[PDB]
Amino acid sequence: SGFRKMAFPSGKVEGCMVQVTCGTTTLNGLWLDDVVYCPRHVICTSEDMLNPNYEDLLIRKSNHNFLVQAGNVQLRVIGHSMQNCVLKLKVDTANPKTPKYKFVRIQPGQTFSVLACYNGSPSGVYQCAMRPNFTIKGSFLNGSCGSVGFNIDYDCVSFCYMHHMELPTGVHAGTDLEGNFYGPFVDRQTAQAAGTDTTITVNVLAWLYAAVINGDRWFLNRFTTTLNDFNLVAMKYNYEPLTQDHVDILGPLSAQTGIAVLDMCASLKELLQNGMNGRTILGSALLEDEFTPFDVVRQCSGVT
Amino acid sequence: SGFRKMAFPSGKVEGCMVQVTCGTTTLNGLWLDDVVYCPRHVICTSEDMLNPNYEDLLIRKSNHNFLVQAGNVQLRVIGHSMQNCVLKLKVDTANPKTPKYKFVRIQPGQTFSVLACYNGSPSGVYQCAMRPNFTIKGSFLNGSCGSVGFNIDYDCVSFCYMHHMELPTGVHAGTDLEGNFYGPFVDRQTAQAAGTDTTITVNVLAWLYAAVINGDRWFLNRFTTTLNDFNLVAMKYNYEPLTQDHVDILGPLSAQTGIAVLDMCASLKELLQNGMNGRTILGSALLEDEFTPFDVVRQCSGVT
Ligand SMILES: CN(Cc1cccc(Cl)c1)C(=O)Cn1nnc2ccccc21
Ligand SMILES: CN(Cc1cccc(Cl)c1)C(=O)Cn1nnc2ccccc21
Repeated sequence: SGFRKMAFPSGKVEGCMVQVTCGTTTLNGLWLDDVVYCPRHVICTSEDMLNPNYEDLLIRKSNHNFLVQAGNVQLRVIGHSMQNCVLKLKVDTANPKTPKYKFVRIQPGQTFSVLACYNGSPSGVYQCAMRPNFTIKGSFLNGSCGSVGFNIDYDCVSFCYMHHMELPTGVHAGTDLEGNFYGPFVDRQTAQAAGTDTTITVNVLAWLYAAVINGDRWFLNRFTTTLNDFNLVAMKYNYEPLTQDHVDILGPLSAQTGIAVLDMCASLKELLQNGMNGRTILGSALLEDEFTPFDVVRQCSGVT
Repeated sequence: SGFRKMAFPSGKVEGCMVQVTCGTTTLNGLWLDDVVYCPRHVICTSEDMLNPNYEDLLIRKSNHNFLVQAGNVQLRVIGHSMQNCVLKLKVDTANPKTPKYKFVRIQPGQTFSVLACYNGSPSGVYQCAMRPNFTIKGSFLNGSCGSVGFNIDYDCVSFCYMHHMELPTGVHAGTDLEGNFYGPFVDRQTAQAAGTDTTITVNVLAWLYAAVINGDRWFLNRFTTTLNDFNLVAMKYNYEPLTQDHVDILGPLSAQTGIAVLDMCASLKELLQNGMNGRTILGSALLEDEFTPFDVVRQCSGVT
């Protein structure tokens, strides 16, 4: 027992990290097979930042201007192309450490691990959620661009995120591995509105089930609710409206604990209306929304 | 910016994990050079659990009874020995993936990453602190024994923990890599008192400095305190007494923010006496003590 904000083991992704330098800028790249993927803003300089013309900036660059180094070994670049906001640098050597992998676009509310890197070297790994407004609340410093987010399903790494930017508000924005931003963001150094965010209701309910499994039960009550009534409370407290699809995804946890989903909703309703009264749930004094129902079952069953 | 409970990249440790089976029991082992380390309770059966006679149980075992498998490859055991609560199985092949490593005994209040494993396969990685009472609040299920805790200093893995037991209270106990338990615990299925725990004051102060660095400043006040006065408050709230050695370790963070350590102590004193007033610090509604001053600087500087 016990419940922690667990990240996937990062080894398979560490083997893919490289450093990419173009001119004066250095960031991280992801080397899979014979292609290195990195943020296209590696081609920008300090003046280019407010509104770069990426097509023009890339036309001034040749294969030999992209310096790619895998630890201490230099990679030979034999092609380059921009796809949305990523650059794809074709190299003459397939990464011998390429794991089985997929590129996936994750949905808002889903979770993933981030391997924060600097100069192609891994610094740390943490788990987070893609917010409903398509930002992530990560831990990134200058030089972390090109660090990736991923999930692992047995031996397959599904890459879902590449880091590109820290908005002036201190929240993070990035793209899928085809270079499409999550959310309305653009790769320019400008203030950009991130929409209104909400709390991921289905994840808070999953985490209350994790709490019951792991012995924290004080919040269980004698009440029940309906989806309609619960959604009036979710509206008031800026929580995502709960749907039958969310109730269905919570089925396994409901069966494992014997607590009907709407009864757990009534516990969540009372916690939203009354707060925690200075008590904690799984070591937290707030309602946690960064664990999906799949994460809770995975952590509570021991999946490798 | 941003601050997360970051674990070290786990790749170097994933390469060392193996499965060890003796009789009916399977747990994890750590393969470094030509030795596999694992908890000695791999030799116990269901009857042996209340008070195993480990010397007698091990005398019934031969090298060929220890089944060690590295992924899918079987290791040949050419020697076995018990050192405190660990078994050391000498194998005929040095692990080709052995990183540069050390065995260290960590101090209470220090932090480390855990790579949770089942059947020799990594499941997830998380960061935690060794509590002042020598327990850890981890996330472990049956089969996780032999999972290890570690820190990484550039290319060197310092292994500090091997998991052995979940106490009836749901907290975790284990040993250094020489098999010495942290705390008063013994490897038997009995209720065992874990001492009175305290909150790691120097880590809470380090985390308040991380909060100021990362923009959360609301808790800063117009006050100062002394070590003596602060320690009366620490006593009341079950916090570790602060010493000049702790103030010295906080020197770098104090210099980076320009906030004198005793002024930060006055902010911590007001938070202890008044609570958070329904506000948060770095996404937490409680005072966090699982980040050391070294962790905060490492995360805020980008060390790889
Ligand atoms: C370089 N820019 C802005 C930007 C992004 C895209 C294109 C352009 Cl042309 C300019 C960043 O925001 C890089 N960044 N990403 N995470 C960070 C964390 C802390 C400090 C900086 C960080
Ligand atoms: C087998 N024992 C008890 C024990 C420990 C040492 C020696 C003996 Cl003889 C018996 C455990 O506590 C193993 N364990 N460790 N973490 C766990 C998490 C959840 C469930 C079980 C877990």
